Parts: sequence; structure tokens; C-alpha cells
Amino acid sequence: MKSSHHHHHHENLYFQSNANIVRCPCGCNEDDGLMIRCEECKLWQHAVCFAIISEDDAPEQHVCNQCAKIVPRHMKPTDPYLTTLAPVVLQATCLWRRALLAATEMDRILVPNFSRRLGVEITVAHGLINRLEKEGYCQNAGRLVNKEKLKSEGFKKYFEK
Ligand code: NI
Ligand SMILES: [Zn+2]
Ligand SMILES: [Zn+2]
Repeated sequence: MKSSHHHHHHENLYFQSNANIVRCPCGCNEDDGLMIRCEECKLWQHAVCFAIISEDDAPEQHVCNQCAKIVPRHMKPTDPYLTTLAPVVLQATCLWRRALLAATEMDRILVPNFSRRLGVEITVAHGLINRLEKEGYCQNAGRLVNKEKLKSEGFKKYFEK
């Protein structure tokens, strides 16, 4: 068959519609890893963009960043931090989170491969990789990924609540 996101509200149901797009503050509109569907707008986001890196840590009611300013109070935004960020900062922060999770699947990072992996321009990928280097999550030079430091210190610094 074909692989793409969809929803089973009960175990004997299947719903898919091209109207339920990916719409996430990272600006990437493709499925990639763990995806989560917003309770309010029924559109899809990358869990990692909302600092969710384990399907057991994901909320049962996900409220995306667009919806955070319009749902009643009892529906908490999944990542309140994002609501405080300026738009260009917001996109850069979610992309950084995607980059951190993506780097954990690579032994070495090469700029064209990395740009394609994340769907970004080369100059953006250079910016990300130079940041990974300063943090110590990859080496200076491709660039060997320091997987242990990334998964331990890096996830603590950027994802742990
Ligand atoms: Ni399914
Ligand atoms: Zn995203
Ligand atoms: Zn929403």
C-alpha cells in the first residue's frame, strides 16, 4: 500500500484526507518520524518540534502553536515555550530540534545529505552544522557525530523538561 499519516478514531475506522496537512512551526510539510495530530485544528506536527522525543511522553491532547492562542484554558499548549518566540526564532528553534534528532541517525554528517534530510537550503545546513560543532555534538572535519554526547547532554539541554 502507500505510507502517509492518517487517523483511526476507533480500531475499526480509517480516515485519511489531503486536507489534514502537516503544518508545523519548522516550516517542513512532510511526515518525518513521530507525528502528532492537533486536537483543535486536526492538522499534523512533528512531535520533536514540540520537544516530544518519546511516544510515551506525548500528550493525549495535543494543542499546536497556532491553536494555543484560541483554545480554552483547560487545553494546555503542548510547548508553552514556543508561544513566546518571535516568528523567525520560532522556525529556527523547531528546525534545531529536528536537526538534533536527525543527527542521532548518522555516523557522519555531510552537508548535501543533511540539507536533503531536513529539506533546507545549503546555507541553513551550514549554520546548523556549525552549531552542532560548537556544542560538541559533531567533530570539526564529513563530520563524525558524537552520538553519546548528543543523546545525553544534548537531549538534556534542549528536550528534557
Ligand atoms: Ni494506521
Ligand atoms: Zn516540525
Ligand atoms: Zn492546532
